[PDB]
Amino acid sequence: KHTREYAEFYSQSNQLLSYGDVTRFLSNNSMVLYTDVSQWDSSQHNTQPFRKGIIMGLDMLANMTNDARVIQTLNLYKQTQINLMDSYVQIPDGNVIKKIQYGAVASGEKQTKAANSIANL
Amino acid sequence: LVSSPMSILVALVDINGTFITNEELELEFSNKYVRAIVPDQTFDELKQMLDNMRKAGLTDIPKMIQDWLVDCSIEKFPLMAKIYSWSFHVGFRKQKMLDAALDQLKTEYTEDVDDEMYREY
Amino acid sequence: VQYEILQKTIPTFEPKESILKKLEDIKPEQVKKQTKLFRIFEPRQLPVYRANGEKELRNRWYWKLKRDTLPDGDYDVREYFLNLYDQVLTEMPDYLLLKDMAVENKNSRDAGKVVDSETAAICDAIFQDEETEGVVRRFIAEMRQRVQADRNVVNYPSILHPIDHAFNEYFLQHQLVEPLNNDIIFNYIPERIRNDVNYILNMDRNLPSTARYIRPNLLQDRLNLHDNFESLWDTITTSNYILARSVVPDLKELVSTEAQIQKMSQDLQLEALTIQSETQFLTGINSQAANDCFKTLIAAMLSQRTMSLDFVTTNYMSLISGMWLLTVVPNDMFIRESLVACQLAIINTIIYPAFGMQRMHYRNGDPQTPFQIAEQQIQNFQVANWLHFVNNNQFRQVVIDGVLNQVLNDNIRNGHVVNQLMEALMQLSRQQFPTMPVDYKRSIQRGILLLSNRLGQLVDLTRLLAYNYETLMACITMNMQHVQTLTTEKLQLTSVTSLCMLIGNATVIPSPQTLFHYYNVNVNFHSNYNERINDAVAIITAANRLNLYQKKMKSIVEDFLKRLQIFDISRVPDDQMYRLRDRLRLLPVEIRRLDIFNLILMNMEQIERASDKIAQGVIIAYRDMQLERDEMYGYVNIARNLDGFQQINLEELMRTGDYAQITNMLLNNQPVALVGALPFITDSSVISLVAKLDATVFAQIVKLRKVDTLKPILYKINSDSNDFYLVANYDWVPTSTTKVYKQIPQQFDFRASMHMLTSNLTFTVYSDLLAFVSADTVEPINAVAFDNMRIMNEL
Amino acid sequence: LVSTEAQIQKMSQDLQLEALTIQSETQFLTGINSQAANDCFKTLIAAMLS
Amino acid sequence: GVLNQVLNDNIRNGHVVNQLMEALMQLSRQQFPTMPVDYKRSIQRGILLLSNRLGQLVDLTRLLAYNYETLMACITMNMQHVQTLTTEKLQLTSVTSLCMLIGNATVIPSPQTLFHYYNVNVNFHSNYNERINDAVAIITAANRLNLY
Repeated sequence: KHTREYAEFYSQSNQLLSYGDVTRFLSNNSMVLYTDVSQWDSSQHNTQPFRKGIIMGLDMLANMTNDARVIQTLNLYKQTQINLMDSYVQIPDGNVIKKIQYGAVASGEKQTKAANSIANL
Repeated sequence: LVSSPMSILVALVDINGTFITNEELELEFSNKYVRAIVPDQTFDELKQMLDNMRKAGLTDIPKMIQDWLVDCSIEKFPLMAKIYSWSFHVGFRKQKMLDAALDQLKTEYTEDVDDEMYREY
Repeated sequence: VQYEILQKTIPTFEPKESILKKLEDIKPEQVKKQTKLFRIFEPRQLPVYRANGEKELRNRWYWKLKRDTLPDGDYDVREYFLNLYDQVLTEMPDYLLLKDMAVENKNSRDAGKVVDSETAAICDAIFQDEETEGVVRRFIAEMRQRVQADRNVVNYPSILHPIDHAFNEYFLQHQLVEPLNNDIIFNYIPERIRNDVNYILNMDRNLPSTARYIRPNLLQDRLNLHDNFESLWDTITTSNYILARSVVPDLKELVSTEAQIQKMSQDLQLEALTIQSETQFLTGINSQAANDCFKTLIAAMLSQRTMSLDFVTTNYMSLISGMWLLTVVPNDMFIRESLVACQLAIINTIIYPAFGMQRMHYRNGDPQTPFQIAEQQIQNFQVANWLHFVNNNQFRQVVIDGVLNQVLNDNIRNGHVVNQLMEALMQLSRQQFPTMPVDYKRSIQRGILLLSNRLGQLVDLTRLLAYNYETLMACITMNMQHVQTLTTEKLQLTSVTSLCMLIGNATVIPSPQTLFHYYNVNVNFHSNYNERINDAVAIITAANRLNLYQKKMKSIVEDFLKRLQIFDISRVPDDQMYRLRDRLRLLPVEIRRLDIFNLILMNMEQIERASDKIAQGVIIAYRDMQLERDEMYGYVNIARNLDGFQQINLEELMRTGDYAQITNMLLNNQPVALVGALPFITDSSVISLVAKLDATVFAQIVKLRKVDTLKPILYKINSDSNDFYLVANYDWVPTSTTKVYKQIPQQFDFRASMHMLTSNLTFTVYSDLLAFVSADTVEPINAVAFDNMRIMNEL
Repeated sequence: LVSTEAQIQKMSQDLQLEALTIQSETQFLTGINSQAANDCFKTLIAAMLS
Repeated sequence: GVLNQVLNDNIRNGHVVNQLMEALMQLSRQQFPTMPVDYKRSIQRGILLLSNRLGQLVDLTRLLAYNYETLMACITMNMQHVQTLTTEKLQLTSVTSLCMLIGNATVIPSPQTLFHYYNVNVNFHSNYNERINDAVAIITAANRLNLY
């Protein structure tokens, strides 16, 4: 919420930068690069590298605390990431359900929005 | 098809004064002037987009875009914004979950990626 | 419902990462125990031959390498000996009891014992052999152990090669254990803990005279990682800070947050209609915040981790709590930017407006802090005196019990600085605030009143902080180096306000078990650090002395940092590791490792010349030279020395790849000696010697400019040769033009190889000495500080 | 070459560009990859030779 | 017979880097009187980032000088130093990458690479001379044949 890079979350109290912040630095010696990233759900960078980066962050954080409850919370989050690394999806098709391997990112998870922002940054 | 050209059109209009976000809805206004720098490849892409429009049976919308392209002025840009907004009112595309998912999870994973970049990421 | 499984190949990304432990999780390294005698050689029976090459009826015992896996090439031989040094260091024990290795000598007259079982195997093999002389059998029959119970000593016979005896004898005579008793166990406790009257130490065991222990190697940091290794020092200090946070006692029986908040509301006279600064005074006051502040302050001072001040300038109570914090905590413990920001807020909100002085226009990057300017500009004596003390309040670097410690000013330790702060605050309260609205003076007065309603509690809190700091500092074994760290620990000033507002009369001091745990963790980390330094230094020095110029030592430093167990070695750049190598290279090698390497250096040439896989070179002469007579070969074209021949170093030839000299000498048939560890072909064929085969194994050097494939022929001409009759029927001494630079094996003399290995008959080793000490604390109501008075005295 | 993640970690910890930056701007290490190092080596030697 | 642009012997052996390190260390110990302390810390830590790579920078300087000399041995035309109309842009971030990423792996030109470079240089030089000869011959023949 206090990090300007995260446009989805940044806000002083509750309101987002709904007009955006891109025109401040537009100039004749400046260029703005913009990219649509809505199709990067099953991209290779949302596979093992992304989850394992989060897991490494959690492993580092586990050494910064002496509370067993905080350590258990971090362990459960790490286990969620480990499980989601090797995940399958169900899709109906007439009378047959396709189980398709999917170790990538998708919405419907608590961390999806913030994790996607982190990975994109 | 109809919404594609907008992504390029925004890059063809010079800035003669603009807004600048300060805090979440607060705008300070600049009299800054910025010229639009457009390479020939972008114009080729816009030409291809209009060709795709015409290949789908569109005559009036590409003609309007071409007419606006004579000056690329912000005063007549409301027609471009009108076309952009109107494109979304042709309804939803409620295709089968199988096809939509398969489109989403259409991946070409490779071992030929830059290891250095992935480790840094 | 039928299922379809669609699998996809997801490339495996494997981030490079070590497993990092907390200081409390680092297990002490296991104590080394030797189960068998170290051996490089063993006796082996070989057929011997007469001077004419005829095979004798009886065999003979010789010393042969147990593991003849010695490579080709001199550089690879030196690498082999570095690996042997590593093996011997691994096998070198911490203590030795020879009765564990002792086995029955079945041929002893008294049915005695010998060490080790391999000695017994040799004894049986020699005794049962028919060719053995009866004197050797008598000697074996006399091999028994001698026990001296009064001295607690035992001597065992052992059959060992002289180098094997040297290594094993060094192990026996340079053990690490030493006597342990109750006096030693108590002296193991830090002196300041023993000297503290708030702790009672007890024991319920009398450790026997036969008890032993191994001292930790608590040498102070030889690498000075606090100097120019900022990232490694940041990791070390963060680990220390996390460890310290776990040993700072939790504040007990704090003032109820509800009651204190109600009292503060009454004192501040909060009005619902008006927006007031006093309303923020109550922000973030809770017992959790108070405990967080206590832990953060004490842990940061203990680990000497830099702190950062986090506050909202609109909260004046935060500024008054910051006044107290800067009074008690030396300002060098805070990052400069946050310190100057807090000081500027304090000045421009409380000090200057009180006296009517114009707001300070402080410049970012100014050499002086805001308080240093205010001290010169403020005329009130009490405020200026407090400002001067805050400016000059500093840690005292003192070596206590051999450890460098940071010591608080005695006025901080007894809480007397709180009185100076309170005098300054009362002087500020008495001021008029000429240029301010009366409501502003009211707000400042109300904040000062909140702080001054708890003057005795603040004195008690300062004394408690200082006492806990010094008591837990008694448990630090590594020098407390005062240097600003790369990253800081954030300290919210609202937490300081909570600690000031909620501290009660209950005294909490570190538990004796907590003190012992902290001390044990510190000792384990220090000992592991020193031992890994010793290992790295020994390996680096040995590699340098073995002339391993192609060896990249990044691996050694990487292993050293890995075994330290708190560094993410995968993110440590190679430049830093090589700087660590440079610093390690300047340290002397530990005595035991140095002596072991000296033994290896002394005996490596002999060990290499004992190998049957390789020879030390080949003399290419171009004249008939009679084969040497040796009992274990017959006639053999061996050269004991290279005297009288020009030497071409094969290692240098392979390194420089310049074959001009050797090619010229081979083409011109100029006598030479190619020197270097080489493989050789053993040939017993007499016709091959007559054919002069050995002289044909050098043209490939000229053809291909390679010496890796060189394999000189070693002739072994005796009665086992198929065509030996030619030697026997023509009174002919075989001759050859090429000789193999090699040594003959040494005979195994059973009586000479017997050594009486001496050790202690029996003792018991102990790991945790503080396990034998049960410690308790006096009633905290009567816990006293350094000044002989109770730490907390308020009702 | 030195592992780029290790060197970036070291240089980021020491420089601390994130803390220095204003909250409205972004600052981070750039151009610390192996491709740039190889390009620099080639450019220097080739420019001096030519 | 070929003009060559050679380096100071301190560059060739890489010893000058020590002096750079020395200066850098001095810059890390300076107070930066009026500079804000956080920016000062960042600059000093960057100076130390470069300074603490003294051994790697000495190795890099020696490697660069050796490669330059070895490839310069293959130049057959005079190494004339002129300020050209257009330059080769060099990013200082690439210099940072080279300084901070260079290890201790020596890389020297392959003998076949050296021979290829020398052969290309010789071919270009010989072609240049032969085309000069052809042009001069034709021009002189035209003048002497009075082909006005």
